[PDB]
Amino acid sequence: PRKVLQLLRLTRINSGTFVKVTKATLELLKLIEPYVAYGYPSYSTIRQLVYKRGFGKINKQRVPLSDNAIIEANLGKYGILSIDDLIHEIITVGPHFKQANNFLWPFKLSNPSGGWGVPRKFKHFIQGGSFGNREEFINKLVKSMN
Amino acid sequence: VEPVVVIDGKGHLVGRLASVVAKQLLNGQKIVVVRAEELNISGEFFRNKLKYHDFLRKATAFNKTRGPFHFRAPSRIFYKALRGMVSHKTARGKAALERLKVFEGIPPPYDKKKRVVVPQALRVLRLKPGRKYTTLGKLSTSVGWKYEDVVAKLEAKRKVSSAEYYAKKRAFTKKVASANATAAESDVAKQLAALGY
Amino acid sequence: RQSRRTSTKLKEGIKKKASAHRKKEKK
Amino acid sequence: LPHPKIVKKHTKKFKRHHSDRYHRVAENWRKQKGIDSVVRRRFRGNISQPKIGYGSNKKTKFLSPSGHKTFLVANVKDLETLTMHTKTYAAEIAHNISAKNRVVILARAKALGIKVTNPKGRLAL
Amino acid sequence: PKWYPSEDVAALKKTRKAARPQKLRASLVPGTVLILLAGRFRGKRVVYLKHLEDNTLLISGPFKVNGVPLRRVNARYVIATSTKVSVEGVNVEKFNVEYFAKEEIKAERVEDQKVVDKALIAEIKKTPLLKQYLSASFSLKNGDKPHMLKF
Amino acid sequence: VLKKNPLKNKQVLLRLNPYAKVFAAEKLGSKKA
Amino acid sequence: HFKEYQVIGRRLPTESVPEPKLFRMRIFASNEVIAKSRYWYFLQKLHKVKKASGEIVSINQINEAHPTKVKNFGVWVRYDSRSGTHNMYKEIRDVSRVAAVETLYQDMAARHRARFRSIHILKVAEIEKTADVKRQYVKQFLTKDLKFPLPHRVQKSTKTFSYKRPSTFY
Amino acid sequence: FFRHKCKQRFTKLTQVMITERRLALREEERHYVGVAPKVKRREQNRERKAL
Amino acid sequence: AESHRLYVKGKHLSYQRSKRVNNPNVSLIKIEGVATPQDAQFYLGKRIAYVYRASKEVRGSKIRVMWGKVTRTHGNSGVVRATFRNNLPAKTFGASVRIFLYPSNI
RNA sequence: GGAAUACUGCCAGCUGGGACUGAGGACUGCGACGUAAGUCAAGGAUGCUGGCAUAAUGGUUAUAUGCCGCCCGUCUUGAAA
RNA sequence: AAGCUCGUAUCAGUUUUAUGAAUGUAAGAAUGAAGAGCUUUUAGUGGGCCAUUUUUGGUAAGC
RNA sequence: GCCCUGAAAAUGGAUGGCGCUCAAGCGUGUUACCUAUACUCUACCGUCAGGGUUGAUAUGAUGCCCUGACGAGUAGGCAGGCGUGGAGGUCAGUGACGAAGCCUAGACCGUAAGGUCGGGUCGAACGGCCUCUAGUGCAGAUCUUGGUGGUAGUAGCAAGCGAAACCACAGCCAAGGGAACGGGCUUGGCAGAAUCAGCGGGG
Repeated sequence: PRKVLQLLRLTRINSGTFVKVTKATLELLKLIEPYVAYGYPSYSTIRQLVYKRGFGKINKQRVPLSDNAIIEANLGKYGILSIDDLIHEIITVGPHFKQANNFLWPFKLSNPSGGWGVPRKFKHFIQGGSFGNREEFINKLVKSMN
Repeated sequence: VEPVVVIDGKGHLVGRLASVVAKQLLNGQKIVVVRAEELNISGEFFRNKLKYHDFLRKATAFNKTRGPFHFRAPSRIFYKALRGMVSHKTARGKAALERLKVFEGIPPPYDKKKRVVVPQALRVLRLKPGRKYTTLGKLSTSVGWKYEDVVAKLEAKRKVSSAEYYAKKRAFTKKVASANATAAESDVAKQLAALGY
Repeated sequence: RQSRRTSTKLKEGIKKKASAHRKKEKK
Repeated sequence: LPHPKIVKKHTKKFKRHHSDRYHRVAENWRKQKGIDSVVRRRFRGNISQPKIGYGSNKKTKFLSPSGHKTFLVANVKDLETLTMHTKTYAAEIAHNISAKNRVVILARAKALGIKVTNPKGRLAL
Repeated sequence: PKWYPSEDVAALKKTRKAARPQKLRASLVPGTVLILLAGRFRGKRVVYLKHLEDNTLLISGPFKVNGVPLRRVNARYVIATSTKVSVEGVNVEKFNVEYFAKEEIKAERVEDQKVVDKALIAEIKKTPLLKQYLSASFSLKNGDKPHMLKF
Repeated sequence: VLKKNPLKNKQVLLRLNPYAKVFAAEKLGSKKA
Repeated sequence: HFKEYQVIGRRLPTESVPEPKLFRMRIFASNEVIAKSRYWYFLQKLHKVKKASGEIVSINQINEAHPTKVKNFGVWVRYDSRSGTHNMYKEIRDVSRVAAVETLYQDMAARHRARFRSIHILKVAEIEKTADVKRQYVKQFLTKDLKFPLPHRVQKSTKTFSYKRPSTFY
Repeated sequence: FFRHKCKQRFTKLTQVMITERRLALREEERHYVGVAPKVKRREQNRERKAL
Repeated sequence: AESHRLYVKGKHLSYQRSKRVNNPNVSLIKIEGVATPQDAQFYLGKRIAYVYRASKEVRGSKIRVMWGKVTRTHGNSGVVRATFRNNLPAKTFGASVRIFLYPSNI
């Protein structure tokens, strides 16, 4: 699993990313279950994620977003020209998704504002833990980790 | 608040009582506990009478005299109890059990001055009604304390000489509660009430 | 009287008894 | 100067381990080298060892409380190089310069406007 | 300004903070009774008159009541009590910041006292006990927990 | 030099996305059906 | 805390098998997802299926019909323990379907050490007429004009030092 | 560089015709005296003897 | 006449700690009568003075002071966090600290 | 039959209280507001005021309290020894 | 460590589909990485113990 | 399910202590709070990577910048410095108006190696910079020599005179500290300066 976490770019703990979901990845998320908390984002959260913790890879260099022209330049190749254009490509898993995702630098997320809820972080959510698929609930979490 | 909070065991639970009496010194709080002997506990008698002797045996080998000294007198019984949750040994500690004082009975100068209790620790109010519960007095005695009586007797005295007191007071008030009553209802008053008083 | 402290040789000599009960059940 | 507020980072002296117990072992810092040593392994409670993070803010480095860089002046020619940097350097008269010579370095520095870090050196009234 | 810079100091960046006028907390409406929390006149009841150009408040006791002159004071070092007086009879526009420079009491300053005070006393005399209320000192009494307290 | 964040600071939330002026004159979060 | 979830599932429609059987069950859970997770677990105990082989058709909450009325609740419960599993029935006088199963779960913990993973709730039903009530501690309140006291009332103090010496009448 | 750094030198040197400002308002009843450590004996070990 | 008190009388409990490692920068203060975090919010950011006599006279008064701010709450009891200029001495654990009423929000 | 109201979720809704921070150093940039002139919360703090020279303040050492801290080196062995 | 070619489509403790008797070969499959390969040489290294998971032999057990 | 029984001795004894009983115990649920060198953010240090910068920049292009990431470490590798004796060169260097050395409850600097200054003692030579060179940097080696302690005014001479062996450091119990390891640790019991005479008691 350690290998796999690296392939998602989930390096340090409390780091977060998006993933295109097919047959392939839905088997990966199975492997990394005990190590992650994954779920289905709203339009809203992304929007909150990207204006505050949204950063851009440019040759290397984690660049802060904070002006559209940046994305207009580096991603104008793929018909993305604003930040909301970027968001549009994340939420609706678009034809240039692999690129817009990869252009976004894997989110840095402060431990949750209110705490995790549970006493014990490492059980499957379903039995009063944190790890694995928490579907819609993820949005309550990420917004405390924003 | 108050500089000295003369407490009063009379129906408390050696533990609990303690604890709090404890914290309170640690947080700089001159206490003073009275009627130790009327302190209580939990459980039958023929227990505390164990959970003790055992304690008794203890003592030192090669030299019995140098070791866990088994105090009898209530006061102390309860002391311990407490000097047991206060890092005693360290300035801040000593600096406490410095602030403490635990008499059996209720000798002057405290006789003459209001006492009080510590909810969060009365038999009545914690022990599931009707359950075995020991009462120092016996429990001391049973194992050395030679006075239960003196206290006792040289007690009854106090109670007396007081109640007596009381009266004189109850008599007094009454008068007030009467004056105020009558000279109550005239303007001035009224007004107050409006505000509330 | 008996004690209620678990000495660590026992506290971990329980785990190493419990592990032996795991491999016993399988066979 | 309207200098930045000078952060000192670590004000205590970096003493050597055990320089307190033995009179032979000295207060001059030396790394510990035995692999059974706790200092070398930085266990809790044990003495702080000099690492590179304690390094001072490059803007404020060398700057003394006055907010001047120290600078040693031997004679009255050497002083007059700071003719242009009175706001930045402080003429430390050097320790061996005599009495009779000093009184002359003080004449100029007062006139030029150089803040001497060590006046009243050897000198009386 | 004529003297060319003998030393090389770099000039500041063009700083972007305009000074905006201070917005006072709701409770302060000119002609309010206040408690002073700090100063020579800590613990006094004192009347609010005018907010100022230096973000302070101009206040008098008045002086004939509790011995508080015409004074400036800071916004935070005051508790605003609900009791409001009539203040509209008072001319206050004479005093601004410059009224308070120093480069034994000035005979000019004492003349402005009595103009204000006599134009004020009148309005305090309307309400019962207020002349007495002002002359007294505010304090906390045992059992006054000031998170509970209403002012 | 410093990361001004949208969400808070309106002014940056107008440099990113000019639409949000239009999103606020129509209320848009508060929409009736 | 609990909510009741009406769930239906149908093992994804294959070729020549269009629209299968649809399995309706009312699940008490804390959230929609625990609910779903529980749903498949019960599916694996009724017959041979898996979570990937089927699909959650429709999962909808159910609110209690009249939650200003006091009903009596006859509950069937299968539960596992140290031994092999065994069927049960208890009774609960309550307000709501949901608060009933809730208060049952506390009792199932308190008496039999069994946790939420173990317990299947079989069927909860209101009992309309009395005399169908088979348990004494329920029948105990089904008497005309039940007037009783709560003696020995603990008054919880905030302050540590009380001067009155507290009396407990009611 | 020069064009300016000269203007600069010029100034500081001119604003050091402020020696006259030290030398008119002189008349200072102080003047530095050297302490030679021979003297700081003959005038320390001879008092102990006088006393 | 009896009172000149314009402050709330709290006690200095500890340094914020763990089981093991105390940081002496964060002094824990109990205040009088305050029971909740809610009641405490009021006191947040008022100036505290710890006051004490010393041996020697300094400015015509034997009576020295330290100053500091309530910064945030601590647990539920209303125990509150507090930072001073120079830290408070530890030898003063369980001593009285005068908590004031400026700066007002009220 | 008719409303509500909780619960879940949203707001590029409004209005407060507290702590920490102020990096950088002529101007360029992206903007916003204004009819324009301009102004601004827009590529990182400015403004006002108070305290001093028998200062202000800062330090050294001796202890005190709280909390932490097994005796350094070498040599084995799987580390403790 | 230096040199040479590249700077890439060079690969990966990863999943998938495809094709045979947990496991082999391919992808115009996914995700991740601008850190790869070819010369030439140059230090240090040959300690086990514990736990996990498959078994293999095991009687009072342990193992 | 909980409870008693469901055997274990022998220096006093441990849910860690005190203590706890509608718990401070057991089962479960809900919230609130406490805190790590973990995570977030800002500053700072350094390193790496990417760059800007000349008809020359209001500072040595071996400068002065801009952006971003990163920071455990033994053997081992690579690099930048700090110090000592002597050599060449230089500062028309310092210096009896006190060189060097030595102290110092003194000041400043530098992450540090170290460098600087004041005060005191002192008495004749010495320092920075650029390069050279080497008998060049100490905590240990039952190190070598020299000097001095405790032991001790003790054993001792078959009131005076007067050693040596030895010496990391101290020496209270009880329990726990997994590894025939308890002496410093954890939890307790406790503990009042100062000293003489026994046992033949343990290590």
